Amino acid sequence: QNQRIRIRLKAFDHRLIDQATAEIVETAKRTGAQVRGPIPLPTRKERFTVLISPHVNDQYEIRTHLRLVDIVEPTEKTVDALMRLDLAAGVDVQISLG
Amino acid sequence: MHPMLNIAVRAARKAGNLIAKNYETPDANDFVTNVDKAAEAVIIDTIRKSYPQHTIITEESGELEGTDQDVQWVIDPLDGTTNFIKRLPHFAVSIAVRIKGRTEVAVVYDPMRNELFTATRGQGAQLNGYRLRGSTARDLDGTILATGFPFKAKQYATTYINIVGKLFNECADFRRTGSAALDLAYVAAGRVDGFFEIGLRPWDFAAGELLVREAGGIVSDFTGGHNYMLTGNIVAGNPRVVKAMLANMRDELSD
Amino acid sequence: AMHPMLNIAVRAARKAGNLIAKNYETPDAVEASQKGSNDFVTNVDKAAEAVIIDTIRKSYPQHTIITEESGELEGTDQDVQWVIDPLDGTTNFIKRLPHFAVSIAVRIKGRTEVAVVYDPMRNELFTATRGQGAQLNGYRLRGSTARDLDGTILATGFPFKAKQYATTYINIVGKLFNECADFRRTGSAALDLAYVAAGRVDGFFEIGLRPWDFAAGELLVREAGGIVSDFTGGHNYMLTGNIVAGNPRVVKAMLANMRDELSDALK
Amino acid sequence: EDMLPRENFRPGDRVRGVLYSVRPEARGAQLFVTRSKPEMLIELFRIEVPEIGEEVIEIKAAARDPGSRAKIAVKTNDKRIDPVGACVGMRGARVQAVSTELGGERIDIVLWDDNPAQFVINAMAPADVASIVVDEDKHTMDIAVEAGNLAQAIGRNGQNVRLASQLSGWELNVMTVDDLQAKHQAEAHAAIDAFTKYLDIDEDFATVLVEEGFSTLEELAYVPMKELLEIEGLDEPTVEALRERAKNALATIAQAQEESLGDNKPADDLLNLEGVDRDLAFKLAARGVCTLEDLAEQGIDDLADIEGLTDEKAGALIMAARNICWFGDEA
DNA sequence: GTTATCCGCTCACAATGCCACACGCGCTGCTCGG
RNA sequence: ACUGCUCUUUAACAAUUUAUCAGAUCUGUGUGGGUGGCGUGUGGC
Ligand SMILES: [Mg+2]
Ligand SMILES: [Mg+2]
Repeated sequence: QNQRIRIRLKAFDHRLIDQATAEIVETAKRTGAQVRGPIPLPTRKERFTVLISPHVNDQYEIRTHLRLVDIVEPTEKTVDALMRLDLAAGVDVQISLG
Repeated sequence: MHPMLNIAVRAARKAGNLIAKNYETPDANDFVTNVDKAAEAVIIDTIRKSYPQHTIITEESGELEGTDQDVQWVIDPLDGTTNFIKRLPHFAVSIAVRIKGRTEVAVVYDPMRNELFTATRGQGAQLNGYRLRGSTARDLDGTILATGFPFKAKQYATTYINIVGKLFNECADFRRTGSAALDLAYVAAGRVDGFFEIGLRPWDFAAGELLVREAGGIVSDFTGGHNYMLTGNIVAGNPRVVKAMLANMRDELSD
Repeated sequence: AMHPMLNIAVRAARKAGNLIAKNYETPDAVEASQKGSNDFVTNVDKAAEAVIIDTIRKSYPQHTIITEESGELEGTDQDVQWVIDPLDGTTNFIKRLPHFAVSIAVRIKGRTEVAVVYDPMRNELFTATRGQGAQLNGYRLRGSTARDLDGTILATGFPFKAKQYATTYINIVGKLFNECADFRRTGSAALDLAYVAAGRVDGFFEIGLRPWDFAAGELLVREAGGIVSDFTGGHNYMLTGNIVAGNPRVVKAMLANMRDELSDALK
Repeated sequence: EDMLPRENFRPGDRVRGVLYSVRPEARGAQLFVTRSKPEMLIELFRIEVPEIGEEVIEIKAAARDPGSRAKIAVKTNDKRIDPVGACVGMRGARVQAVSTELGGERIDIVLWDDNPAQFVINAMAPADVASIVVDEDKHTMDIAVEAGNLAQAIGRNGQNVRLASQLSGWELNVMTVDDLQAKHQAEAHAAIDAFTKYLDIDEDFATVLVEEGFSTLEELAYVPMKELLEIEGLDEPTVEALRERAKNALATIAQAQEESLGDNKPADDLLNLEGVDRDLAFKLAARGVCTLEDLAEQGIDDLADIEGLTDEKAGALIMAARNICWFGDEA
């Protein structure tokens, strides 16, 4: 079927990014899906600020990592295991299909 | 004092389960009398499992007497029936364990919100694990008064109206739910500061007065005495709001 | 299917209600911050408002929004307005009384188009969209079947912020109490209107209501078979804050009953 | 019970829960998922922290009061890592993630401890119990904080302790850590008055002789030279002057007896009232009424149990209180 | 001119009940649809 | 040829304010439930 099942993955954590990426590419290479590279684009600075009850009148810039992995073989069991096998929170999982 | 309350809350839970499970059926006062009688039946039959000798006082058949006249059990499986008639989810079972003319235990249970207020002398008034406190008010500014209208005794209404008028010029706002027992339970948990009502009947507020008293509050009749037990012209709350309200409401006495 | 704006609004309302409920169990953090004459605006109101606005901006960065707190935040497409009350009956919340709701309505070209109110405590979700009707968690809402004043239950709010009319109001109250069955006073005009839509109260009336409170209920009762009006049958209510609503016959009876007692200030 | 209390639901939305039982055979519902049982938390860390599940930081114990507070203690097997920097993570967000996922359910990531004393001590996440008295036969220990933070130690509705007792299994006791705590074990050496009033001139000489109790000084002071020869500092003129001071001390005990009977408050506003003798004053304060307003703060039911006070007498007395206070609305 | 008066014209509005039986009741070049 | 010479032994805490002695239901498959409106015409009485 269609090719560009391309998942970008932003986060501020690292090791769970590795866990999720490894699990995802596992599902890919196990379900017959021809996985492309994770290809982690350069880690980016991302601005925070303390938007809580502040100090009376604390990360503010973080290295958000980006894993831009691509899967080009959507079998049935691919989408099956994908929607089945879950991912940790704290990750931006804006994906693209095309 | 544990096992009395034990049977009390057991019957309360079963009655609430019945009431709710029934309330899940549609309709558009036959049904309410049906369910009231059924709840009273389950209540009393579960009671007779332990102490089938205490004298039960319902709200319908007077006083179902018994052979051990040391303990009376005031029962109302439904208060403010108007609610259950018109689907409004605000009604509670009210059980009161009284002895020698005075009350020792009290349990009000709202099935819908699954609230359950217990109360007993000394050991206090609990909400499923909370040492209740009543409100914190000391005045009639920024305060709430759980009111009540005579939907059977409208004659007082006029002077009652006057009270309301003056009360409105003093207090901050009003409430009205129809379940006098629930008004009492709310003043017990300080959800509303002061409570008052014109001509109530012991079967309803028996448990609620024990609640509000056990929560650090006090009750009274309209003229400060104690004939409320027979007159039901209740004024209840923590002494602060009770003074702040009586001082302005007694001067319009008609009962 | 479903109406889109309705869907995004109900998502916003779900998030807001969950936030309010989560904060409801820590009364040591939410304080009483008064704004006018006994209209508290706690920080939790601000947080819920911000959450709702954020959730909306995702799907409509161009729609002008209205809020009692932030006035009117203009949008690049101001033909459609989003009226919000993140909390109704702030007093009922500060007393930790578990009866309140968040209200979100969307007007198109001035005419109200969709409305939702959400009570988190009882977990009730009154939705309403013009041309499809009103629903309570999946049940249609045809209001009370009353056709007189006897046996009728009247929900109301008191002018506890416009106390000058108190007497007047109380006056009419007395008149009403001579014909109706019983009153109800809950403290949240949105939820009272909702109950009118659910027939749980045979009617409703109030004086001195902000334009950002009935906007989520007036459409509710309208698509709920009921009707609203000013204290005289006109439509200046949107400016007078004087509402009377209910099933049509009861509204007619109430208007014919109230027209005499009415102080000519509200007319 | 298996749901969270305030977790509103709606037909049409997806939710997460742990499959805690399967019943392929029973004549009804065959799948049982919960969200309240504590292991959920455990497994959710499995799905969140890339350390747990990799068997490096195992979850030892987790106690939970739903939607309110969940304590959790984990040990680490590799000294490379610790929970505060990885199990809490960066800026404490992973625990924040699972919190938000479970509906603001606040969590206490407490570093597991294997010393049962230090174990139950640390598991008190916000606290500082600087005075421990460990016992196993009853499982209870003096687990409390300095006076003032006792609320901060027990936490709201007992959570911050009700969980630890649930977590440690050892029953707990929270009374004090600075005051009122030596009373459990250092009670016969903590009476600062007499010992230091004798020590201020003894700080040049010596401490006092602890090898005898002498708390009940009367009999044990009538012991011969043996006790006085064995120890120094309690000289013969010292013992005699201190016997005069112990006359002062027994008179002090009698005077303290006298003082402990002073808060009854017989006032004109509380004595001359109708039906009130001085003994009615002593009875009304015998329940704890030290003013007149208090008398007006009880009903016949609550002013009861008095030794010789009926319902009509107390009734008219409440009436008098409410006249002098609430009927004329005066003071 | 006004002011009302009446008149020619226009238009609406009524047409026994039953029965029984019979017969019949979109189209057409746009729309869609693959 | 002709922008390119060490920066020096891995993530770096959110949790928080009376208070406690923890405080029976796991059933069914008895069953109702698995062509007309209008028009016109004819004829009859
Ligand atoms: Mg009743
Ligand atoms: Mg508002």
